[PDB]
Formats: sequence, structure tokens, C-alpha cells
Amino acid sequence: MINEIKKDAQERMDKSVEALKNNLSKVRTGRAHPSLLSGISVEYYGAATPLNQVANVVAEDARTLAITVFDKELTQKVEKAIMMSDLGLNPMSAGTIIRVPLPPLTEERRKDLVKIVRGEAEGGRVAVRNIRRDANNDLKALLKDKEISEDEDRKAQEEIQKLTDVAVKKIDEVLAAKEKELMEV
Repeated sequence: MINEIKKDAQERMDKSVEALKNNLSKVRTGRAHPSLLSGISVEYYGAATPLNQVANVVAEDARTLAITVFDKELTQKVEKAIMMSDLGLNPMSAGTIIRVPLPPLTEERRKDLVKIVRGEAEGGRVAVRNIRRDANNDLKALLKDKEISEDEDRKAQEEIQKLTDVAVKKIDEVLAAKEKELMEV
């Protein structure tokens, strides 16, 4: 059962990492990231529809987003949706294209978002550490039931340790990159 425990821990940590990245993607920076608008929804033929199903979102340049609405009848609803997302964005349209510049961060706002991303990172780290703790306890149960040897338990913990260190390093790197962007003035 050691292998099942290791694989489980690995899948759980990998997903904790993805969860962190997803969360950070919702944090606006001075740089263009189509992902920032992933949560945008527009009323289409009576139903709340994802932005990506009614338009393509691309980075025109490092600091500008370009949104092309496929149906000309949706351009203004899309634009309004963006203004409603309260991201401090000023979308401007023409035809089916909505240009959305990414404005620079004010000092006060930069320090606030840094706090937020560093806090999210810490959450990812505690998540991964909870998984290591949960996996190591599962190994202990086996050891104590005499299902695995002490040496197998110790080797397993070592592996768990490595999965932990990698996940945490991944989290630290993702944080660094995000802070680097936030520090851009």
C-alpha cells in the first residue's frame, strides 16, 4: 500500500500547486494575462455564458488585452461585464474588438496585493504540509499493523519528504514570479 500512499500524496500536492496558481491568476498585475478574465460571464440567450465561449482573449502586448467578440450583438454586454468585474479596468470597443489596457499599480495597491499573494502561497504550503502529515500517518498505521517494515516506512517517508520539498519549491517559484510582476512599476 506504500505505493498507493505515495501516488496519492503526489496527486494531492500537484493539485494544491495548481490551486495556488489558479488563485493567483485572479490577481491583476501591470501585465496582460488573458487568464485574469477567466471568471467573466455574459448573459447569452438567457443563460450565463463563460467569456471564452463568446470571444477570444489575447495579449495584444505585454500590457494590453484584446477581446474579440464573435457575435457583434454581444460586444457591449461583454464590455459591461468587464466594467462590472470591478477590476479597475477601462475597456474600449470598436466593432467586435474590446481593448483593455492593464494600468500600472499604485503603491498602496501593490503592497496590498503582495500581502495577498504571499498569504495565498503560505496557504499552499500548509496544504502540502498537511498532505505530508496525512501520508506519513498512513504509513505509520501500516507499520504499527506490522504490514510494512521499519525500513520500508523510513524509505517511504524519505520519498514523501522529497514530494513535499518539490511541491514547496514549486510554490516558492510561483510566488517569486508573481511578486516580481507585482513589483514592476
